[PDB]
Amino acid sequence: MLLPKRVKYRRQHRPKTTGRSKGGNYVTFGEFGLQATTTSWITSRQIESARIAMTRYMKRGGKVWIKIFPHTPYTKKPLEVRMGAGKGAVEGWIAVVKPGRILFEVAGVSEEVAREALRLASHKLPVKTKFVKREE
Amino acid sequence: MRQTFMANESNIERKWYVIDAEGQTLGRLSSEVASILRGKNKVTYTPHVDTGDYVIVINASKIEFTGNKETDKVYYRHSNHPGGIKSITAGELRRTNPERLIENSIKGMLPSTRLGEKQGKKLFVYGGAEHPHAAQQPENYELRG
Amino acid sequence: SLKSIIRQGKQTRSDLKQLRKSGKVPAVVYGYGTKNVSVKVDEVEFIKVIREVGRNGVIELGVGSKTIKVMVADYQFDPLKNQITHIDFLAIN
Amino acid sequence: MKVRPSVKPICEKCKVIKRKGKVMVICENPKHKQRQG
Amino acid sequence: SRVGKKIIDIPSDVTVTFDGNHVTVKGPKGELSRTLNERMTFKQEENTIEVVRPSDSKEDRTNHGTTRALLNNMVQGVSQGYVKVLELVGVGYRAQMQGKDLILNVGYSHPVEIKAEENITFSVEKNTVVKVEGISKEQVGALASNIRSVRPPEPYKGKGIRYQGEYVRRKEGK
Amino acid sequence: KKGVSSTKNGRDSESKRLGAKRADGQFVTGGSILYRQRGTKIYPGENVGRGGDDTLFAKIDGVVKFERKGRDKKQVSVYAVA
RNA sequence: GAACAUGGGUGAUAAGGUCCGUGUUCGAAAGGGAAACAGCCCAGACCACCAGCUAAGGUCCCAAAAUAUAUGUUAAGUGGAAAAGGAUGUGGCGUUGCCACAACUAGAGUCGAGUGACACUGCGCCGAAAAUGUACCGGGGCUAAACAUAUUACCGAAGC
RNA sequence: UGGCACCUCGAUGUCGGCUCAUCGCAUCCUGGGGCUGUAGUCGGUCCCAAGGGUUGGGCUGUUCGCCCAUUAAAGCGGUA
Repeated sequence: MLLPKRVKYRRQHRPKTTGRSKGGNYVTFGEFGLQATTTSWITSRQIESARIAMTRYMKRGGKVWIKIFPHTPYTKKPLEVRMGAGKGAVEGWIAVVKPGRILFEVAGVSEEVAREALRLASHKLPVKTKFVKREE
Repeated sequence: MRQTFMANESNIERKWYVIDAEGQTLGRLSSEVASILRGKNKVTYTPHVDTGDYVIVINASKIEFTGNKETDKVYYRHSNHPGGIKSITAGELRRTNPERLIENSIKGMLPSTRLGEKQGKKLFVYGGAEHPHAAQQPENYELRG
Repeated sequence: SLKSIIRQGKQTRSDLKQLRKSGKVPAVVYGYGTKNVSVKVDEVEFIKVIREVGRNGVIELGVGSKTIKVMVADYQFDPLKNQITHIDFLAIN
Repeated sequence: MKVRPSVKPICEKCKVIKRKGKVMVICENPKHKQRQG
Repeated sequence: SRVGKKIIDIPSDVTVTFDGNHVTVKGPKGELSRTLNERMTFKQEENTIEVVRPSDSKEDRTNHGTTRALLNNMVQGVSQGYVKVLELVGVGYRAQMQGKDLILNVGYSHPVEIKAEENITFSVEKNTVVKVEGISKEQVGALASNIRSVRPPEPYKGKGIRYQGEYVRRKEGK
Repeated sequence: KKGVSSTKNGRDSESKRLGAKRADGQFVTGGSILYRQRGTKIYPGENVGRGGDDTLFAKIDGVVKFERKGRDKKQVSVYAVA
């Protein structure tokens, strides 16, 4: 649950989802990057239900480096009521990804682990992924 | 209004033809028979009178079909009764009463009018036995476009 | 590295994406004596840049005249394909 | 047998071949065996 | 593609003559059988039929390995003639013959009878077991298999009648 | 069906119609309005004057001219030409 | 006031939902195509005619016109209805490398002829369960009478 | 359980039970199976299978629900 602390406004607009990526199209903190190939809203809960799990495969082995942080906090109403008497209280945090962006970064550990670990991790996210080998 | 020859009774003459379905593919040999039955091969064809001739088959047990339609393409039929769906015959109904197989196929490409029903009564299909219409002097059509 | 390109054509309609599956890339030399007088290169002779320079050094050009050492500097890597578009050189003077 | 969409060659003894509609697997043990579902 | 030029002999007690889409093995080893082998361009020049029909069709490389083998199994099993043994696991199979009708038993209140066909010889050196012969494994095979599967042998404790030898999944419980 | 928890919002004010009111290069009258805005986005130049901390108006007839002043500040002007 | 196509808010990147903005049609518009279908595509009826050329869409039969020509792609009736995935499916695009790889085996020697990960693909396959009766090609039926291109010929409105 | 307000306010008039049905499969019984932590009787999960079956009572109005005694079994649904 990667969330912030101090926010000026608590109710915001749904982010725009069209077009290619902007920044973070490469990998730094480790040899190996997991790219993204479609568009969606990753929603902090995926991240910590696809981080603890990747480390439970990693058995507290090597180290990871996350390349996605949810900023715009999405809101939602509780029980199904009438339409329109205000906005629902914030209940989530979302991050938007576009095709061509490295989401995770790791170092040192063997490529067998890299493949058989990011395949474990992608099985939680609603975006379709593809391996990247730091292919200079 | 002007000058347009209109064929009528006691002015048109019908003949008799004999086609053989030895190496035909049903559908292809059915569309060429429907046109002859409707009489759309004459220069004096009118759509308000019965123009055309009769057709006779002598090999309805030699018809073949490409693909896996011999095991599929089942024929359904209802009897207006709660759960009267009848699909006993499938694609291998060419061994038992194959005359109906071709009959229906050629009767499924004709108009459903009062004149389109009497035009479908000028076709005689036989499983494999020779026709007994030797007093009509039927011409051998065989060859199809 | 002896790699040769040629002067390609401008006034391009964007109908080139489809003449692009068949290999090419743009390329434009910087430096005096000439200008941004672009050159067109192909890829599967760059399937062997592996041994050519590394990334920092010399390449022949054979670009008609003024065939000297020219340096491909920038990077215009492309997402979603493992393709490449507009890699470009410069003169050494 | 088992039945799930994600058949593969499962253990280090089971290997696959395409049947009519099933891309099921043949090997030496009936604890790793599957047909598409 | 699989087995292309594997042009092997036809040294027979027989010959092969091709007119139709097939073969026919007349030999003192086995007299005059064949199915329709292949609608492929079949030759038989001086002793054998190894005819280079199929190539460049995905169907062709299984057609080769199938129809060179329709001819192949036919000519051989009708020349060679080779059926192997079967097993006797337990106490009290009553193995015999009555022409083309053998007998066993499994532990049924009523030994149910099975009868077979000819052109697959009914061969019995069998007192609690099975070991038969014939000519064409296509015709001795499905019967070497109806006899396999009468009382599927105890996959726990031994009883049954089966084939020449393997392991069975041997199971344990309370 | 259930009396909702209402909205602590709903208030706004009437728009004032700010911006340019005469186009560059057209002929005017003495005393006409040229621009209306809060604070001095466009300074007054030649033969124009600022009113009560807005409304840059013209002082003589002629044609208007929009122009840059220093590096990043503009200005308006009127020239007597006829 | 309504639908359709775009640019946003609100709701659950729910609704043939709801509120604004820019266009067109319906409203107040007949005629041809989408099997039937105010809002989708083509096109605006002053009246007569048993004249001719075209538009969208089409040319085996119902039912006007090619069972046209040249080239590929597809074995499911795909065409003629969904997704994450899954894989000894594949025609095209690059590899990589033994001159062994199918029967060798460590959990070593041969003989004779193709093997594969990976990368972009194009078309397929499985994933795919509902209540009166086949039951979304409109029906008969089709391996081209399907799909992707090219060039042609002709048919087609109350348009000219 | 809800959300929307498109047909009906010069009327589309009623929840259980009784009487009589008909269709489905996501199978309660019977049937054909591979697999079991299936020796056998038994039984657990899965696959195919829709022809016919699928009980009488006590207790609040109960569409629910608990209990008594049986039975090869006392399945879940759609059809204003």
